Amino acid sequence: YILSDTSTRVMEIDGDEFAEADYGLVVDNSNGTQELQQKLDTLAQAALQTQTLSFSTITKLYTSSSLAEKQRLIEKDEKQIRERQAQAQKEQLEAQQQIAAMQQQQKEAELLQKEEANIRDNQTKIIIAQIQSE
Amino acid sequence: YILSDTSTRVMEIDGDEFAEADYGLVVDNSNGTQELQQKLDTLAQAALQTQTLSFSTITKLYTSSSLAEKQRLIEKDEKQIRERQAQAQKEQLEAQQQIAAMQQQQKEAELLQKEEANIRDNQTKIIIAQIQSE
Amino acid sequence: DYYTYEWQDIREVRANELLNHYIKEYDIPLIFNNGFMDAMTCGEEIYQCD
Ligand SMILES: [Mg+2]
Repeated sequence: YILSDTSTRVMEIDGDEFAEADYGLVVDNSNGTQELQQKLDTLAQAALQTQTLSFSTITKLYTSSSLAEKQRLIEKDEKQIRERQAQAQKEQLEAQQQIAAMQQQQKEAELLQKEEANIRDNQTKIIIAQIQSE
Repeated sequence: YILSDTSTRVMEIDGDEFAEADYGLVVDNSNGTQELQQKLDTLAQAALQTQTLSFSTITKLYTSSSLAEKQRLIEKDEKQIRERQAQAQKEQLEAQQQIAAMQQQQKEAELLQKEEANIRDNQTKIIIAQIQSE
Repeated sequence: DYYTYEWQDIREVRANELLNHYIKEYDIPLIFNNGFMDAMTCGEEIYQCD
């Protein structure tokens, strides 16, 4: 109840006997981590405006209590939107190109129509030359 | 009368014989949960303006009394606007495509008319030369 | 979303979810506050974690 799905399965990947300061994790109340916490929420507030982080994400940042989860949410929400803007640029590029394709397909259809329109005048001129000659 | 429809239903689950602090819930008056109530109510106001949160839901946030209820309400209405803004973009995207669809078929209707028009002048022209030959 | 996470990150979330809960449950900042009064009176400040 106090841990997540992924947090409870850590007990299986081995060595949890060994202290956390052997695996690179220390308990730190010092001016480094309050400066990193005050930076990481100011950065999120500057990312809330300019439509870079959703209102779903920032409330997860306020209820995280760990500087690495709230770091990964800034990273995850930037990659999602920058993927969405890059495909929105792509779909708007091909849409004007298929518009450029459908206008091109009809004007050569106009172009092929006037050449088949002309020859049937020309061959029927051969017919009206042919009938009275008998 | 003091509880909701959902809140009277957790008694049916086999857990309310035990303390609440065994399921991750504690009472807290600290600098932690007091900062969260500010950070939710300030984020509510920045969501009220810029048209992201409605006036009906803001009245629910002021009379909410739970920091996780008003977390689930700001995420509720933000998901409601992002689906409306996505579908209105897609409705506007298909609208320009279907106008371009009906303008395409009408100029092909100008195209298909003038090929069947001119041949009708041609086939009647062969009737002229065939009558005079008798 | 746990593909962008790291192994040192998942170990760090689990460590904080243990520590953020039990600090708020037992009210540990008061246990450390009684221990300061023995620090100024004995010169000793001892705790057992069991
Ligand atoms: Mg009532």
